[PDB]
Amino acid sequence: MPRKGSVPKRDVLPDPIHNSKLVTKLINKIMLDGKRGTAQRILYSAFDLVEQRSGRDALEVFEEAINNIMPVLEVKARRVGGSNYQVPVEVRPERRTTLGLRWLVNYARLRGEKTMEDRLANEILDAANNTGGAVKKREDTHKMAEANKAFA
Amino acid sequence: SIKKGPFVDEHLMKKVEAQEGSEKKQVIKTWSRRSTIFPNFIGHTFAVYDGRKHVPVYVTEDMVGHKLGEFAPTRTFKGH
Amino acid sequence: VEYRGTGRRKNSVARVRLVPGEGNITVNNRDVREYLPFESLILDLNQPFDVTETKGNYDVLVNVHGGGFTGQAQAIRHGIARALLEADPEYRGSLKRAGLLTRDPRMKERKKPGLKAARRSPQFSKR
Amino acid sequence: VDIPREKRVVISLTYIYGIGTSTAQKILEEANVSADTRVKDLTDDELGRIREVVDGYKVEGDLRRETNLNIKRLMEISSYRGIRHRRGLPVRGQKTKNNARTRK
Amino acid sequence: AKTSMVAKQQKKQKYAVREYTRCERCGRPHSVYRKFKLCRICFRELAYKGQIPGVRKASW
Amino acid sequence: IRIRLKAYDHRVIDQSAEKIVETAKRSGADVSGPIPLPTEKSVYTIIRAVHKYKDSREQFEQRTHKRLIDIVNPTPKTVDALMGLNLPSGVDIEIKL
Amino acid sequence: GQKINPIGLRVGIIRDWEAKWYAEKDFASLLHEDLKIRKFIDNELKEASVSHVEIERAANRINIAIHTGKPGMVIGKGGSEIEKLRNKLNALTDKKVHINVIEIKKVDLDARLVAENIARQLENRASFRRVQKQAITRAMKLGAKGIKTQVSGRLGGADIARAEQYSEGTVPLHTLRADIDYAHAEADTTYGKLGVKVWIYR
RNA sequence: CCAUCAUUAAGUUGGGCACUCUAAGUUGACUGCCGGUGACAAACCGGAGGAAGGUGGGGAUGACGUCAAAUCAUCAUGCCCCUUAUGAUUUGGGCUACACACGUGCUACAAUGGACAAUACAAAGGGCAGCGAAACCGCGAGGUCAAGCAAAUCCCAUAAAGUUGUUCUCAGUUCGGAUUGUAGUCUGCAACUCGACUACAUGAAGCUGGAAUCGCUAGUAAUCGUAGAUCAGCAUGCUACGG
Repeated sequence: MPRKGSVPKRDVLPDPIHNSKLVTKLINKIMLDGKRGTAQRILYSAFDLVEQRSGRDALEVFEEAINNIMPVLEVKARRVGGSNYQVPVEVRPERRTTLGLRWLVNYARLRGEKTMEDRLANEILDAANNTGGAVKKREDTHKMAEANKAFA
Repeated sequence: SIKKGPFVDEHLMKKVEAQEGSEKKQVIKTWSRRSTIFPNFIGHTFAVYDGRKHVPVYVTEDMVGHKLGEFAPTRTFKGH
Repeated sequence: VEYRGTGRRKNSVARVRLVPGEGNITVNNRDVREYLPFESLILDLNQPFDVTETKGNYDVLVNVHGGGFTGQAQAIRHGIARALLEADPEYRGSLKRAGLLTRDPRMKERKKPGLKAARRSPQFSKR
Repeated sequence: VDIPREKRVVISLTYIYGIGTSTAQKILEEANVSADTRVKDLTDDELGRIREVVDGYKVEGDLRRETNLNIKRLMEISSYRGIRHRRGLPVRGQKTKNNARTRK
Repeated sequence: AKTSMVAKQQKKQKYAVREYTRCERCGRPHSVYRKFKLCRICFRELAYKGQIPGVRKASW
Repeated sequence: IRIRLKAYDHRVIDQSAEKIVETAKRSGADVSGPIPLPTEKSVYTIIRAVHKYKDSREQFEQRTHKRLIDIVNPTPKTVDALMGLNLPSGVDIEIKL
Repeated sequence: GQKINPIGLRVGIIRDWEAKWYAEKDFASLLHEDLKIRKFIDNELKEASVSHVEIERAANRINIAIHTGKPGMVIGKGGSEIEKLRNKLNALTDKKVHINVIEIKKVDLDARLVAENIARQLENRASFRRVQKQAITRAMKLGAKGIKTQVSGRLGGADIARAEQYSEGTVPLHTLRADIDYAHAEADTTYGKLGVKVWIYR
């Protein structure tokens, strides 16, 4: 479910090591039941591979990715019914796609095993300078609705 | 639902010295599957009891190492 | 405190025997790095714990009780919480809002069957 | 007799028809199928030592070796309470219905 | 059909795996707690007859 | 263990667990008696069927705890702290010693 | 009408518990000795119309605790019925010497067991308004807490009860520690059930 | 139930260390209450006393009304018929069915971990020969019979898992664990019917299972379960509540 509607959602909290919640929501993808016994180690064998393969830490070269994931500016429209009616729109952190955590670039875990131990280290570093790769964090949430001109 | 008491009949085992040494009857008021099976149950007859009547099912010489409990066919399953 | 000072959270009692001096890992005097290889639940409570510098002011010496294994620990922080008003009043500015001053944030919110929280409908029959 | 080399051997007998709860319980758990064998894992005397586990009746698809067909005579009792594998889709009076559904 | 087939365990009965150890004054033959020999809800009904003390809620 | 002379909640066990402090000081002994403990409860295991209709639940409370107090140090002439008659007939005063 | 049957209303202040029972051994037979004896006095007290339930077993020196304060039925004359039960109810309880009784003060004010006092006001179905049901109009306005009245006992074969209302008014109507109970009895509808649901308000 | 009393066995015993943990009831609680944009049309927020926060928060009962909806195969029965059985009764059978359309409680393909033991702990709730600890009887079952005092404790229990560290390289691999002689092992003439031990001679699938189905936001699931009442010899079900 109208008469009623829909209102914003929840989010996450940083960590005392780097003061970053970008690592936190990624652990919350895997935060087993409070028993993060080596889900901690799986996170620290996923998130470190952008700070390691790319020399700079979570705030400079990882910022090339984590300036662009859950939003300040995303694609969205208003109450216009069943038409196209598309324009670019500024947004808040309520419903989320282009500054901190959301959709495409960064499937850490999508290579040729059925593992979590080493698979997260496999497909991780593709969000070095925000260049695609595989579906976890951003890329494809920027290029939606700018097509038809003549026979539109 | 217990595994106690390897039980030959204990009242009809008194008669099984004459019904397994000899053969047991074919269609009589019997059950023909509880009393355990062993390779000394060879060449005898017995009557399995569903309720229609005690239909003969034999107790042959290959009867050594199997067990019982559809001692009357509870389903006659066919159904669908 | 040499009495039943308020060290108690998430199924924990504490006889916080406040011996002046060492504030260390006095949860049965062990470590948590690969014993809790999760390694996430101990040092995160630094805003209440470490701010007053009760690492060379007072011990906790907690007497522990309650909570299945994934439930009990982290209660030495509340053992030193009511100590902090008598161990080190160095960071009493933030404990009125949240810290060692009043109470504990999270604890055993006893199992409410048929709901989890706040408008959910997770992947049961619904979403 | 024909256990696999070049890798671990504890996948030799775990999932073979005829032998069950001695495959991974008596031929690998009680007996020895090697669990850390490389391409060179003493395949000069160890290979011939572990071939006495292949010498009983009808083993693992090797139907003249170890295991299977002593229940052959037992097959003819006109009986129910061993059908769980003696007759190994268990149709021993239990369900193959909507939800009784895990194994076979 | 009136009174005394329920009286099996009232008299000495052979097999109480059926468990006619029940409550008092209603319909339950088989599969509940143990006290007054034939019912289900009487473990609270008759228990509120001075056997055992009372019961509260206060206001969620 | 868990006081109950036959009074259970603290509009009546504010009499029972409050007279534990006093009735424990009745007659011959030098006891170490009153020990206010945690509580105990009792659930009415019932549903409402004979064949089918069952399954309802709501908000309980319950208490009845008959005591064990550690009154085991008697003095048979100096009436101090054991053996005063404390309502044993109507009140089911089951104070284990 | 899709209603469940209540017993306890607001228990925690107003509703209380009269559990004083000590017959600890033989929960199969000694429990029977004090519960099955409750299946006995439904007939003899001659339309008792009684107050409430106050049961008590005095440390297994059981003197039977059911008052039914209409005098004469349980009194006799200076220990006739009570002393007679001293020898008779030795089969009920252990001794049962000099069974007790109280005086009933406007028994229609008692919330729970008034249901007999009104089941014996219309079950006759013959001059069932004045000769018997005078007391619905006598026991009206002594200021009881639970203000709810209905009657359903064999009026044409009725399978439901009755109510009366008018309309106005203002109040802060929320109160959380009242006292009231149920009522349900054994009239014969002969085709489709109705055990009479019967209360009044004082 | 030591923090130091000493005669720390901590006989937690002499007293009473034992103020505390111990075992902590009462009543602290109640935005009882200030500043407000609160404009008063107020309390809650900001605060701030409270052990608890704004009811501190929950665990049985639900109107005016009863669809009489499973149950005359429960009892008090309206009613009959059966009155040498439709009562039945026994045990001879099974009633736990056996393609089932559906279903659910308990499952592996893990590497936070497959086996091993521990890290240790238990709330629970039980007892009248108790648990079976303790030796015991075990990778498999787990008796043996007293143990403990009728149990503040005692036994349960090494509970266990989580974790230590791997075993393996995330396969279909000690994955993982049914089947027939099993012992009839715990066991009563009568289990093999009408359990399983993981154990030996006995594979049951499976690639994260498809879209769907359908439970879980805090000692609960996950981690796994420990006691109790049915079990006249049958639990995974159920209830009490745990590291």
